[PDB]
Amino acid sequence: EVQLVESGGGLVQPGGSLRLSCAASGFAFSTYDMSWVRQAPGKGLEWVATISSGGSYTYYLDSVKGRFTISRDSSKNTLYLQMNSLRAEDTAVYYCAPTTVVPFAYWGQGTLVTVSSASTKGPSVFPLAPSSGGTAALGCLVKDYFPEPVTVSWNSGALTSGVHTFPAVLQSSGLYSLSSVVTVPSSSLGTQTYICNVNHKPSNTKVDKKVEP
Amino acid sequence: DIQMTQSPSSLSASVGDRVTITCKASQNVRTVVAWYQQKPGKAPKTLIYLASNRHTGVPSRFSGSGSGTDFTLTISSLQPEDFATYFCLQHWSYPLTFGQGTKVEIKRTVAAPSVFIFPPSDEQLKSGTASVVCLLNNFYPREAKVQWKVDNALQSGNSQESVTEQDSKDSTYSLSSTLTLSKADYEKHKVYACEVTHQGLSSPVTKSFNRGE
Repeated sequence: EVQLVESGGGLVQPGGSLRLSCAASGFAFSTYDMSWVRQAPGKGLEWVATISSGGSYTYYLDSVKGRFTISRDSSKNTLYLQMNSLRAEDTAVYYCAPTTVVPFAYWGQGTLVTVSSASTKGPSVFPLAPSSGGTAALGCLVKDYFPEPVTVSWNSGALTSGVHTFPAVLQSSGLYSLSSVVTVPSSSLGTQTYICNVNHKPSNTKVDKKVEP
Repeated sequence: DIQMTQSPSSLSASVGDRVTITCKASQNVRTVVAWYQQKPGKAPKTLIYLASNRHTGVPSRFSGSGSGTDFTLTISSLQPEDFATYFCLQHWSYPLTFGQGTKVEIKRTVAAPSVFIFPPSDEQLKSGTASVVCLLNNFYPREAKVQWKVDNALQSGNSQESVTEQDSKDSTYSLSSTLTLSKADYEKHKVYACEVTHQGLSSPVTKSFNRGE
């Protein structure tokens, strides 16, 4: 089965540099053209660059000529993107994808490049506490973080049903915030324990928080 | 530069509907057109290549046709998991160019939200800021009016909404409205109300709490 493991994305200041890598397995890597395709948040897919199977022809989006270099290592089955002179329009999720009979036959899960001079700030995790109730809800607020993203889990991932983790909203302060909530039987409350497992890898922060009044 | 123009740009359609999506190439790209499906916040999945061919694993309700300048993706019978943005791609010529995407929404019967309100935690008032949250759980359609009143006075701009993606089974949405006020300012007032106006409610529904009780 095709695996495409991107990494190297992260926060970088304008004019800075990042190198992305794309670790491929399960297909004859060096037989195929490889591409980077990116997507700025809220926007569509944009082709960044392609390198031929043998490494010898490279094609670049005009926007990136002279700043990005696509390259590949046959002995590590890895595709690279050395990105310099980074500007705000480079903010995007970067995917790598082989071309087989079809361009972009398979896609990695992406790596997020955020080009900003703002500083990594980690979140706070606050209960949304339950409760004449009916069968009510609870959750956690994840407030004031940068950059995107945080993951939220319930009961270390044992709680899956009726969870809604809302997309992050950018506040006036320039910081992000979101809530994850879950619905549950009113019974369950006295006996079952509810903790949200918040992770903000951009800060390596990792908060696990129980809820109720 | 070869433009790919998709129409429509979004569309709402019921389970079982036949959905067609077009894509016009700025000039003759012959049959060198592919189609991709992207669920929000996830890697694209390749659907169609060379205009009419089904990539491996993709269900047979998906199909493509077209030539030259004009291209079609059909989902013969929409399933509730098929909400996504769909992109066409020419690769007749570099730069490789995607269409702008067609967001496909699942139309379903009206579903009234379940509303909940969450006072800020003391865990947070201990911190000078205050977040009141109002949750609209599992409704359809997306459009809703969340109005915040404090001691009954409609608020402005101290509010922010976020909406989840469509549920893969029952196609509903959930929504959170966040109200932000000072520690000082939250505690100059008593009754906190968010009022919800939705197609599925005869009258607007209010959920309240007094800062005391």
